[PDB]
Amino acid sequence: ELDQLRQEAEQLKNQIRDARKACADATLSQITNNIDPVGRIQMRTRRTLRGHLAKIYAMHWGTDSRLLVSASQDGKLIIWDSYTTNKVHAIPLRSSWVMTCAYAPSGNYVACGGLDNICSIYNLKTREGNVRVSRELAGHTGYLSCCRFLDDNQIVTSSGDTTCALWDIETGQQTTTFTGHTGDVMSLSLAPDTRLFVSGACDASAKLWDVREGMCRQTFTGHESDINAICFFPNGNAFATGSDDATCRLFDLRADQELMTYSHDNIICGITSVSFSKSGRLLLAGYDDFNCNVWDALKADRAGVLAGHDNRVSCLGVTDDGMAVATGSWDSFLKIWN
Amino acid sequence: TASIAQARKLVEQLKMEANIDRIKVSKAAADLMAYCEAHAKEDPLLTPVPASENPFR
Amino acid sequence: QVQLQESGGGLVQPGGSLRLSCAASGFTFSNYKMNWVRQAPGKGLEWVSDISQSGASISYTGSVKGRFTISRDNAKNTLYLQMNSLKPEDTAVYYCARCPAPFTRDCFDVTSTTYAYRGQGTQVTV
Amino acid sequence: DQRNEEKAQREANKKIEKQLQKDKQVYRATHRLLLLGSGIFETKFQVDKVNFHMFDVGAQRDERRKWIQCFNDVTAIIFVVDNRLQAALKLFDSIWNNKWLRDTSVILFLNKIEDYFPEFARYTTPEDATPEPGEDPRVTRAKYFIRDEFLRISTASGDGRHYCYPHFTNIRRVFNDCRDIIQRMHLRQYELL
Amino acid sequence: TVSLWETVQKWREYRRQCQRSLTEDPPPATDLFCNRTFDEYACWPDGEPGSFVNVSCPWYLPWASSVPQGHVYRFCTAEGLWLQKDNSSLPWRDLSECEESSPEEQLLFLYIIYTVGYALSFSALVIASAILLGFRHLHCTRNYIHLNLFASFILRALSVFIKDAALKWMYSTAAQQHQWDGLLSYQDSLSCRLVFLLMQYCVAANYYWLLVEGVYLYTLLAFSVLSEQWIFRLYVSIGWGVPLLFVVPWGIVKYLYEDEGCWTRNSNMNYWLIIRLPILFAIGVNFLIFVRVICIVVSKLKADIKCRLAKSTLTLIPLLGTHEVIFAGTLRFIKLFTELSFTSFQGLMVAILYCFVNNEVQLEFRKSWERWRLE
Ligand SMILES: Cc1cc(-n2nc3c(c2-n2ccn(-c4ccc5c(cnn5C)c4F)c2=O)[C@H](C)N(C(=O)c2cc4cc([C@H]5CCOC(C)(C)C5)ccc4n2[C@@]2(c4noc(=O)[nH]4)C[C@@H]2C)CC3)cc(C)c1F
Ligand SMILES: CC(C)CCC[C@@H](C)[C@H]1CC[C@H]2[C@@H]3CC=C4C[C@@H](O)CC[C@]4(C)[C@H]3CC[C@]12C
Ligand SMILES: CC(C)CCC[C@@H](C)[C@H]1CC[C@H]2[C@@H]3CC=C4C[C@@H](O)CC[C@]4(C)[C@H]3CC[C@]12C
Ligand SMILES: CC(C)CCC[C@@H](C)[C@H]1CC[C@H]2[C@@H]3CC=C4C[C@@H](O)CC[C@]4(C)[C@H]3CC[C@]12C
Ligand SMILES: CC(C)CCC[C@@H](C)[C@H]1CC[C@H]2[C@@H]3CC=C4C[C@@H](O)CC[C@]4(C)[C@H]3CC[C@]12C
Ligand SMILES: CC(C)CCC[C@@H](C)[C@H]1CC[C@H]2[C@@H]3CC=C4C[C@@H](O)CC[C@]4(C)[C@H]3CC[C@]12C
Ligand SMILES: CC(C)(C)Nc1cnc2cc(Cl)c(Cl)cc2n1
Repeated sequence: ELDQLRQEAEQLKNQIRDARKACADATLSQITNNIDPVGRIQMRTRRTLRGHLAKIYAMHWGTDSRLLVSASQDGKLIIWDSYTTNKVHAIPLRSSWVMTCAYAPSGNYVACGGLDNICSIYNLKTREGNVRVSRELAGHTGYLSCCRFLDDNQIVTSSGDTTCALWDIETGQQTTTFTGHTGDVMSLSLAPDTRLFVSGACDASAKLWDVREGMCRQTFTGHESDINAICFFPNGNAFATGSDDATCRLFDLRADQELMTYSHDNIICGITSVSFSKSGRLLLAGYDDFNCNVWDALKADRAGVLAGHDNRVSCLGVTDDGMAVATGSWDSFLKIWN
Repeated sequence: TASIAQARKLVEQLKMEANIDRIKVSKAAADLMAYCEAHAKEDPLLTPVPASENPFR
Repeated sequence: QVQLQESGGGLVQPGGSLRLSCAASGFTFSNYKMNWVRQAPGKGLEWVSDISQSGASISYTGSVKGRFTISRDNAKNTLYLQMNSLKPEDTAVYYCARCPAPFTRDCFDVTSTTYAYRGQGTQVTV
Repeated sequence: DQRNEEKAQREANKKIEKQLQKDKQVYRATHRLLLLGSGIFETKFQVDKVNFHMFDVGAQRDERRKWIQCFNDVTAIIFVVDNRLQAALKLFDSIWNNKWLRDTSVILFLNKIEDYFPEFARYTTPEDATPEPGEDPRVTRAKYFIRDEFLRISTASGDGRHYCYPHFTNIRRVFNDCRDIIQRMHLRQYELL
Repeated sequence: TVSLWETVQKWREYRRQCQRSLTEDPPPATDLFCNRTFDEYACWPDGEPGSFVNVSCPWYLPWASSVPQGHVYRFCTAEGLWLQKDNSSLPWRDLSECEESSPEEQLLFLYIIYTVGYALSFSALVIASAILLGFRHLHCTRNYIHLNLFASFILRALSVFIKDAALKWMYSTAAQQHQWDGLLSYQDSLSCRLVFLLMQYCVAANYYWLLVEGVYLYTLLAFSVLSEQWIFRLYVSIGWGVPLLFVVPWGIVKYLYEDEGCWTRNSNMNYWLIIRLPILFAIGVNFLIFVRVICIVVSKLKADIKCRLAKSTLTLIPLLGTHEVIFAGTLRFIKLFTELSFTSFQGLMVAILYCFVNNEVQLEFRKSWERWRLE
């Protein structure tokens, strides 16, 4: 039973498309046409964080909007003090090819991972000495692409084995596994309430997962290429995604489909990082064209450009209070924009 | 076989997510409108703060 | 949703002709390079032929050089693969695959781990 | 006050710079290499007092298009060829035309015919290169056809930004090719190439 | 032939000879004689009453070589005093026998040529230094050495400009006068020697920074990855400090053993070598490095070729100062013009080739223009 099962799957996909279209009587652009546009948004490089030896692929802001951690393929996990540019920690990495980094919400812990398949979590409390590798999270057969702390106890990590995993740091074992994805999962974002998270994979599909049940409740397939970045809207009911098809798309957890698309004729390069502002009105997207474009989440137009980096921008993070934006790139420098 | 087992599991999972409740797109867009408008006045990125209180000068 | 619906196949006498057409949807056909791969019984997936975005670049394997020709019609989002002089060993499940990212020249779609941007395949028996 | 903690933070930053500078010294001298043909193996070998740190991936999924983007800053990519030859040729074609690997040269190692490649009937042994002693003319023709089938892909859209160095099977050859790549990059910085 | 500098020097020796002759001249009997004195032109011994005093014309005159047989005459009255013609003005003197070459007048074309070349090089190098220090994406060891070489070329151009301006001003102040007391004060002062030492150090620093650039290129090509911070400081010390290891000793030796003419007159040919030998060694090492780099480029291309190799050679010649090996009394005319013409424009050529047409700097300029378009 393969052919008729495939036909049944296609039929239910058509039914889901019909159900989604039954709600798409009016588009986001039509209802948001009456908005006064924000306009041309200027942003200047307040601080240029220098010291990384190789390209920078991941970055994460702290909850206090002061400390941020960055990961580089040279084998370093450097923690930066944003206000004074002085580095606080320079953690050596046992694996050179780190591809993800996470900063604990309380700031007591920091994590990294990559081709090694171990998501190494380093303690920052340092009761006796300096930073130490508190726990090593082995079990993935792909490559650690993204990870975000729910708390000091549990973390959610994405890998190239097309599965995401929730880990208990104290025991080091997986709590639940998210095996729904079929392609390389490249990015995950936790909701502000940490009850749900959505992850984009290389199958052009975005799947919403529940951390408690470990079960996929919604799936979004609005993209035409592999999704490289994803981030929830600050209200927790929507999320924007970035893929190599040079288009940014916004999906709603209630409409169960794409709301609006952020694309331009002259942009033919993929998106590597997406992040919302404090209000969620501004959508900042990293691009392969050496530049970052600030998109109005409602008007779907380029409200600003962050072109200060001389190489591919790979990571992009907005402060939890929205004070400033740190932009990471392959040029081994981080730039603070506000 | 594994080929049909994976297909059956995917079909069951996509059965389960088909019957989820849905909300009109226009009302969701209005909800994002309300959130953005409410939080616009306290977004340092949409409205840049004066340098006298900006920690990044 | 990116989907590839290959059509044509079944049984064909050796040395005959058979035309393969796949219906592409869920993406802009013109901006992505697409190629054909096949999986004969007892062996893994093997690439067959590719065609550029506008059809300017065309290549084939030596096993099908001259015999097989590839073509694309950007007008109605369709890709074609005309087969001539079918050898007995040419039997395989023919899969049409898409370049993961637009405007790129590289391809990594010969993967046996169920590459996402590849159709379900139509059985071809010679 | 604020001054004491500011001075402490600046001293910590100074120590971090002191460590990072030595680590930069050891990083620049080490030439990273990617081998294809934990989730990754590392083999350290040294020739003429310069260290080469080659990477070979282990438990990785066959869709390599994403995780291979980390190897865009390596000194060179080492390609090993063991029909499997056509698959290796297309793999090399994908590596050569990769968007982020255009600046990375490839070191090619060739190993182990007529019916898989019809153009082998019209192929002729090149005159610009000489065979090893004791080699049969047919073996030389076959191996040079295999080399040239990779080279023709290498000469397509090369633009001089990166070059392919074919070899028949060494570590000394890897060192020589890396030195040649470094010299070419330095000359290109001085606009002498 | 002879300039105002050498003429003034010969005037110093003429004054010394005149003073010695007047001191050693036996006192005359019949004390009704004029008082021996020097009128800043020629030596005048005691004047016999009612008779003309005749002496040979000064040998320090630039035109003395044309008419050496002329003589200068001064008349003495019957009272035993010179013919003053009044109580205030100078005594009468007949010097019309000799009235009628300087390098600054017979080489005006070349002077303008290398002045324009040095000014253009100064402007281009200042612009290039501003570009490389402003973009901040260009900051690297290669560009640091480039900026140091640009600074050395700027110092050489400034040394040329200050020299030309000082000579012009001092000649203008020396117009239609021959007392030259300010010229005594300056030439007997240590400031002139210090300025000469500074200009020599600037020239040596420019040559050794060409040497440093060549050595850095050779190490990037022939040697493995070295320690960046230490080699950068070593190159800075070689470019700026090593010149002090021979220019300062040259100045010390000249002061201790010659001490005359503000170090202008060699007169030994040995003190010229103790500062030229480092320069010639740097030129030779630069030529060897140039040959090695050209061989490397030939090997790279051989692995059609004439155009690429020619362009590489024409780009590399200004950077390493290769013209100095072919540049290094009989028909020195053409050699001097060629050397000065290539040296003045060497800075402009280096600045153009390594900033204005360098693809990295051009790419940065296009990036900045794109940023401005986005504004
Ligand atoms: C036109 C022209 C002229 C020359 N040429 N040939 C000579 C000279 C000059 N010469 C150099 C500048 N001018 C000059 C004169 C008047 C001018 C102008 C422009 N407007 N006006 C009205 C002007 F450009 C000048 O005539 C001088 C008089 N000489 C010296 O032995 C001489 C005086 C001198 C003074 C200072 C310093 C020490 C510190 O304090 C200072 C006051 C600054 C003097 C430093 C070095 C000096 N040397 C040297 C020198 N130098 O060059 C040389 O070949 N040997 C060998 C020593 C390093 C005879 C041969 C060469 C070329 C290629 C050329 F195209
Ligand atoms: C008109 C004359 C006096 C201008 C002199 C310019 C020279 C001597 C000075 C001015 C600015 C200086 C540069 C300022 C900054 C740096 C960074 C340092 O890590 C390398 C040297 C370098 C590049 C300096 C080299 C010397 C420098 C170029
Ligand atoms: C010739 C007269 C005017 C004196 C000028 C000499 C100048 C050009 C030389 C002498 C001392 C040199 C400086 C000595 C120390 C350093 C450290 C180096 O890492 C950066 C450049 C810098 C700052 C040098 C710049 C060039 C320098 C300033
Ligand atoms: C014209 C005069 C001022 C030139 C002075 C020479 C200068 C540029 C050179 C010569 C020797 C050099 C020093 C040699 C050793 C060191 C150790 C290094 O870790 C700090 C810089 C320092 C101290 C160098 C500074 C630059 C230096 C002083
Ligand atoms: C002194 C300067 C200004 C003149 C130019 C230097 C010339 C004469 C020298 C320097 C380096 C030399 C080259 C070095 C290498 C080779 C390899 C040889 O098998 C063919 C000639 C060739 C290509 C040489 C030609 C002559 C050459 C270019
Ligand atoms: C004096 C300086 C400024 C210019 C020197 C020009 C001459 C000497 C240089 C510049 C370009 C050089 C040529 C560049 C290319 C080749 C190819 C080589 O295989 C034979 C020599 C030949 C033909 C070189 C001969 C020497 C050459 C002609
Ligand atoms: C003018 C320019 C430097 C851009 N290009 C060439 C090319 N080929 C050449 C061949 C010879 Cl033989 C000579 Cl002398 C000069 C040449 N210049």
